[PDB]
Amino acid sequence: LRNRVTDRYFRIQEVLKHARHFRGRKNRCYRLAVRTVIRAFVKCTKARYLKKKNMRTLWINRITAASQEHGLKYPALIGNLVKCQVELNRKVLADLAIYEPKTFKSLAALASRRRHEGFAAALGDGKEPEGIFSRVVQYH
Amino acid sequence: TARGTPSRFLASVLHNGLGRYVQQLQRLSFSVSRDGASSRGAREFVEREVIDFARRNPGVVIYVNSRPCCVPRVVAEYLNGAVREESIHCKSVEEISTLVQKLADQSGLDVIRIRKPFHTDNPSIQGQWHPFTNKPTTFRGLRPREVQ
Amino acid sequence: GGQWRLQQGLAANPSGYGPLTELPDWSYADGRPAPPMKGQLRRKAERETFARRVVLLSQEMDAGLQAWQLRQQKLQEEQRKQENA
Amino acid sequence: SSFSRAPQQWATFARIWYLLDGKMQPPGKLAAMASIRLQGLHKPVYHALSDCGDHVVIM
Amino acid sequence: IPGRQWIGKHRRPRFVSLRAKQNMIRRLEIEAENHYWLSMPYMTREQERGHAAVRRREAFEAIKAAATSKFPPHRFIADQLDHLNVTKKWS
Amino acid sequence: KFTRSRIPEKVFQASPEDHEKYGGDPQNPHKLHIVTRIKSTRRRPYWEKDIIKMLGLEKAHTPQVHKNIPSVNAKLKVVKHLIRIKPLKLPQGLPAEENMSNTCLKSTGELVVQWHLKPV
Amino acid sequence: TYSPLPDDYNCNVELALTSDGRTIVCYHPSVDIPYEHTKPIPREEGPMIEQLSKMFFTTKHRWYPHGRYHRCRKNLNPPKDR
Amino acid sequence: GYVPKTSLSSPPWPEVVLPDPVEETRHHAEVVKKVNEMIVTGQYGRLFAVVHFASRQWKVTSEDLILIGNELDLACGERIRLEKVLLVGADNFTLLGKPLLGKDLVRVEATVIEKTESWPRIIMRFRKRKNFKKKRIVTTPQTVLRINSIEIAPCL
Ligand SMILES: [Mg+2]
Repeated sequence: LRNRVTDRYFRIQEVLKHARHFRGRKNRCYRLAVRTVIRAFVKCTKARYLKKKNMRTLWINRITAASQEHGLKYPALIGNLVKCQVELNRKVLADLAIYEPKTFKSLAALASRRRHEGFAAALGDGKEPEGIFSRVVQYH
Repeated sequence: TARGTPSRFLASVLHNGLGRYVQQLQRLSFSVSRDGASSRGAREFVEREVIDFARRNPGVVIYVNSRPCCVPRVVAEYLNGAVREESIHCKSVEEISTLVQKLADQSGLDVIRIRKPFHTDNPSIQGQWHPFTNKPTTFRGLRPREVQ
Repeated sequence: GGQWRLQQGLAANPSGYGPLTELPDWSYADGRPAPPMKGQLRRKAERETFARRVVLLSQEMDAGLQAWQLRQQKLQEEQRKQENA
Repeated sequence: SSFSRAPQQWATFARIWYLLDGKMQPPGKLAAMASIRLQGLHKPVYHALSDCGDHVVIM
Repeated sequence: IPGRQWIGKHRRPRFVSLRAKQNMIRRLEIEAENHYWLSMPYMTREQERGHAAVRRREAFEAIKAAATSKFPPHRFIADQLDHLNVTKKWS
Repeated sequence: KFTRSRIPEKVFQASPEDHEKYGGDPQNPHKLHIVTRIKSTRRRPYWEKDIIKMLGLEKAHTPQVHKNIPSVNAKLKVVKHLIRIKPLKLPQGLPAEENMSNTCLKSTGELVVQWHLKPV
Repeated sequence: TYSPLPDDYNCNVELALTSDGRTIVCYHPSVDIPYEHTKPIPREEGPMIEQLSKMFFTTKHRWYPHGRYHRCRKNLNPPKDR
Repeated sequence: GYVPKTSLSSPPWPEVVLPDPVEETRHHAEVVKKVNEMIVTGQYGRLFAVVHFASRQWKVTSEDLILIGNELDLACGERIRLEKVLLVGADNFTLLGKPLLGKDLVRVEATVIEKTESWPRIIMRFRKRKNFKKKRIVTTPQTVLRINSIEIAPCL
């Protein structure tokens, strides 16, 4: 054996330090550990697409929960906060509902005033002057 | 991964930005070989830019030890007692000058996973939601199906 | 909700053009302006090579119309400078 | 606001008892109303791990 | 369904919702506008002849000149002698 | 077999009803298209995967000025199901070399040559 | 007469635009609980797990213990926030 | 054009009368002047703001911390005025822009505390039966801002 491997101990511990919190022999035996440490790393990067998915689904379920307290549905709140050019995203709107429920009651009041201004413009077809909260601000 | 590695919350040391900004390095400690190719860039860092560095922040007290080592180390000690010992082994002069400026900018808190990207200590101003916000009160406190 | 923004003339994405993603995110507290964002330098350079392409392609048409407006006159006096002698 | 730490936490995650009269009502429109309230899906503090379900009493 | 639900003689039936009808219709209205704007050209085919031939020919010449300028790079004595610096010591 | 498709010239002869629905002029038509790809080149034949590379529409939702000439229009007629064609309207004129660095293409299809981010 | 929400439970919301039409000013002072809307203050393993399941409205499964593996995998010094 | 009262003759939603726009703008001037007097006299206490910093929106109060995932080419300690405030609220009023509040009205300050890197964060690719296995470890650079003050000015 001219040169055989003298540092094979440290190549095993590169993998086995990630497996210390496993079950069974996956935390000890190297042959069983690499098929799970690799699989624990692929799931770690495929769940960067699911954290952003499961946070937005959580924010939608926390805006839908709080908009129902004021009688609004979720598409009646997001759809009419856009129309008032109030570009708040789902993270803040779900964190306004928990920590500032007076401001969230004002955003539910505003998104329902614009909704009623959208119906009153739609039942009165033909040229009518616009609503007060329905006037867009133009940028040039 | 994140279930293997510890985690912490985003904090500062002593509310580092409220009153004044306190530089969080105390010491840098360079071991630099006099004869040795591994510390070729580390000798050029001490010759050129450690004097420009030791004037840019006079709170950091820098010790160049200059002993016969094979691997040159830099031992950054911080204000909360933490020690981050890193190696500058076979690095060019432009690669140690950013490695040391990275050591100056950061605080002594661990580089483990930070849970939330923010830290409010008074998160609520109008009063945090409980189930009895957004619920109207009945007359006399009468619960449903209660006659008197 | 981006089919409403397309009727107002805004971008369908609020992260497109407009005051939200083209103004500077920050400034110095004394009031000196920040150095411009790398995504604003990359967008303004990509908008210039679009406007350079509008200037280039419009002139290639207008110079290409005048060349045909001269070749259809040079065809014409060839018809009349042989009708003699 | 202005509560202590421990009574603020108790007030937010307290469980509430809802009455829901079921006379002449379809059982699926009562089930949608109950299973929102049983999950905690009507609270803005909702999480699937926080265990914030309420008590629904259908008569 | 006997074998492989979506292939073969007996497949499971798939049906068209209001989603799939409205998704094809709003793609059919982008298409009808496409046929409108392609129906009115600025030039006829005889006016456009050679109107960008001087720019197309110079475009290829700069690809052709980049192709026939492939050659090894210059080799400096200051790259060969800088490897002497690996044994640069202090005193 | 599945071949390429010759679309007849009748399809691209606009009716006078069509000039009222979309705001185009038959006399004095527009000069520059704004081509934007809105469908993928995957599950499309190779003669459409290459035309999209010829027009520069490799990225979806990225606009591209192309001339309104019957040779560019012959390439747009192949891949018209993949793209969205709109006219580049110019309220102010084409930008000078002083107004070159302050332009913006809006979602209406117009290229404003002075672009502040201040309201009216 | 008009109120976009029934201003009865949380706060009295009043919406307003400024004269430029560029900011929306919302005024919402907190509503108080009236005095007439209040009340005066009034002055074995088997059977024990059935006794707590009836007490806290959980199932029987969370009162049985866990092994030493799950007991010492638990972070006993967890990170605190706020 | 009269319909008798069945269940489907009328719509099920209540007929909401929208108030007259000549009396609403007069009422809007009363509400704006009420809140503006609360800014002059100092009726507010703690303010919070929603700031569109780097790519997202941070609900921001005073004396808090923000962690952004990019280098801000700043020195540690430099006070920074965060523009693009798009909602400012108090216990008794909130102001929310269309889509931003003016720079004349709000001034959100922020220091820079630390310019760290992230925790070493793995990118591993794998496909079964194909000998396809890649591993890559990236540390994205980060910065930490401490918001010092959310000032408000009576410009309404
Ligand atoms: Mg089968």
